[PDB]
Amino acid sequence: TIASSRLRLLEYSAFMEVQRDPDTYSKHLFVHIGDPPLEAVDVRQIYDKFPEKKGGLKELYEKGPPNAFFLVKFWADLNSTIQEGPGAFYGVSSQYSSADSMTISVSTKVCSFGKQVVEKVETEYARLENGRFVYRIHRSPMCEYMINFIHKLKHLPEKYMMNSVLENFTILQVVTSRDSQETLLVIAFVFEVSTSEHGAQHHVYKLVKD
Ligand SMILES: CCCCCCCCCCCCCC(=O)NO
Ligand SMILES: [Cl-]
Ligand SMILES: [Cl-]
Repeated sequence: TIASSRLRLLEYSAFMEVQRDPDTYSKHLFVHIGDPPLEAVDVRQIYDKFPEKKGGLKELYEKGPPNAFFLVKFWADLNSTIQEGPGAFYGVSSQYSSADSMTISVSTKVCSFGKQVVEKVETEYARLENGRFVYRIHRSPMCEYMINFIHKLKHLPEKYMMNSVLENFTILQVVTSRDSQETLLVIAFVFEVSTSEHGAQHHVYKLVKD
């Protein structure tokens, strides 16, 4: 599980969905997240995979707190398991929870060669649920940048070529209290392609400075 002192990620899910007919929908998951301790990774080995001026990962980690910084490696499933109808939905669903009511800002920077090409910013409002606070982003539609990228990768003949492109592709998710701008949760994403028919896999690491 991925949790700072202040906020916990419960679910993250990137997917495409197709309407075979008005009453029938196929949904394919690219990546999914749904309590062990975590192996550590030096944060200084990923500075080069994210923007590094002001608002950069180095200055974020230095601002603290350190209990907030994770790395997820995703084995993304890019199999055509659902028949490719044109005009399909490409979406991202995620849930967070906290003990305290707060208004959170969720920054999702898509990076190529350690440079921002897309930032998505969504403000989410606490909902009281079973004595805790929950934040739902439900079927947040993907940008054209990401849907094209997913098209480019699937039209490659060999998985090793996909993994070659993916080496230079990273996403940084930063969750802040809208008001205080206090860092609640930071998750660096790195990607390879899935080969096993077990499907999409993921590994979680703690980011440390040493
Ligand atoms: C890399 C191929 C598998 C797709 C993984 C995508 C995971 C997260 C979806 C992209 C987040 C950016 C949100 C967006 O599309 N626009 O802001
Ligand atoms: Cl997102
Ligand atoms: Cl309730």
